[PDB]
Amino acid sequence: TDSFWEVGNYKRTVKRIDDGHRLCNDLMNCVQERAKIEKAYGQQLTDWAKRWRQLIEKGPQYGSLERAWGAIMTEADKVSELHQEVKNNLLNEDLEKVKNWQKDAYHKQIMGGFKETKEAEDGFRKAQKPWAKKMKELEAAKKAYHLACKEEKLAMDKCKQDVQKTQEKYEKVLEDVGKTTPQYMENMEQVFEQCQQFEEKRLVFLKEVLLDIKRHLNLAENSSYIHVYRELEQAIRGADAQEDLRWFRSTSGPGMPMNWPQFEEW
Amino acid sequence: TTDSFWEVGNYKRTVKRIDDGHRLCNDLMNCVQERAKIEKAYGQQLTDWAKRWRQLIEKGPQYGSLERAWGAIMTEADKVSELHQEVKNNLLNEDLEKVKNWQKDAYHKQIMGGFKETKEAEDGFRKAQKPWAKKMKELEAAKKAYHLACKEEKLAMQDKVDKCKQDVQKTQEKYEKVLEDVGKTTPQYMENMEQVFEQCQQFEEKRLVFLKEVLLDIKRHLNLAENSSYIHVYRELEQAIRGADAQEDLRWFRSTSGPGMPMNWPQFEEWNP
Ligand SMILES: [Ca+2]
Ligand SMILES: [Ca+2]
Repeated sequence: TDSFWEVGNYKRTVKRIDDGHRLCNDLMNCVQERAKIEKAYGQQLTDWAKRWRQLIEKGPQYGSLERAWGAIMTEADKVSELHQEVKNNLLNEDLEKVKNWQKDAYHKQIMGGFKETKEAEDGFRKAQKPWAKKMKELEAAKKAYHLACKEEKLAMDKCKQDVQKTQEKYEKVLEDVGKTTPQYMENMEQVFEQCQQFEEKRLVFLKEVLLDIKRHLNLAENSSYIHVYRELEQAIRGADAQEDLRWFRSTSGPGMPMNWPQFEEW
Repeated sequence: TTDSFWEVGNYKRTVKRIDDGHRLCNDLMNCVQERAKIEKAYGQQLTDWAKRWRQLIEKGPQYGSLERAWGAIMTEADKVSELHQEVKNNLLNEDLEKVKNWQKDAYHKQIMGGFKETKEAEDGFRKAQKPWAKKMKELEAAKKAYHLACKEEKLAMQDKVDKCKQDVQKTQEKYEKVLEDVGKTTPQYMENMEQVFEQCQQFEEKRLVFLKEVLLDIKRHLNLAENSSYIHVYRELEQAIRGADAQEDLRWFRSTSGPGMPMNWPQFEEWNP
């Protein structure tokens, strides 16, 4: 009853066509939303780097340790930058890739749906029509047979002569679907198969696009990411306690020059 | 010259570095807390989006491998979020705590103001400078009185100026004497001054050595590539995607929804009842 082969149930295959277009929509929003998220994190990082760069500067921390601490603000700028690159790929490549695929792939016609949906719809309607008509008729038949046996019940007459003519109409219409069935089957097989081909393009494209996206997301492949931490670490390792102590000593402590009191005149 | 450490009072700056040290801990802790809040905001956002798209994709019409491959991206988002939630965690519960506890063992607020350790040095430096604060005011005294008798000498042009050439002798003698005494006692001043400053350097060193340790701690918590983990999540994604089979997905719709579906082709059926 639910089977493809019953009248009208080819519609699921048709519905699927409409679906693909919408599914391009869904994916495009998916990416945009993702990019928004990356954008927010890069943004919040630069704001932070900017806060702290300024607070370290203005503040009493001095020396190489001021610079080491400052370096973290340098990672936050770099990382921020990588996330903005992610956002820009997501948006400029992948979304535009999908936008383009959809545009060239579905055609709004007039009205009034996509052209690729209607072609399928018309193909199925044409493949199912003789058959659908035979199927209504075969239907009408059985009951007239289901109407001439049961009839024999009370009057049991032109009764065994009306079994013998509704039974043969029925039997003959039956014989005749038997005959139209393999064409009816060949014909469905074709529209359907043209539908698989279209859907296959879309799915093949999807798989490619997902991969594009994985790549634009994978910060941890890229050398730059691995490098910002190689570089942060060595900057901190650069800081010397003893260095800043000596610096304070000579610029602010006992190491400063003094003009020791002498004799004066005038 | 006059902003020298050696001038009276200028030991202040070494005493103030001590306080600065306390506030610098506080600055670092804010810096860290603030960083952490940012990491968690990204966590939540990813988590949110993953939840959103997991449902939209499920309730949506995409089926088969490509449903799974797509949905797999939500999975990365969850794990990346997990990772940034860990960063936040290390920042907050290890690094912010580490400094906070150090700060706690290092400075000791006194009931009525200041840190025990600031006053140590204020006192060291006062006491080391007191003898020389005197001499230095005495020297000022002599230098002044001296020029008195000296300038008093020269506004004039046995004779009249007998005293003007002698009192000079009286103070110049004293100025000269004090000047000697100063010189004679400068080394005890230096050695004492230097002694205190040395307690201060030792202190700051502790802080700086610790500061460095913590910054390194923070870097390790920040570094996502400290993580075969971070790489895993991308590997696992790519696998899930390359797993997608289009022709397999089409087969499934064929038998699920199309021609390969079962069918009771019409047969004869008797009256029965
Ligand atoms: Ca500074
Ligand atoms: Ca679905």
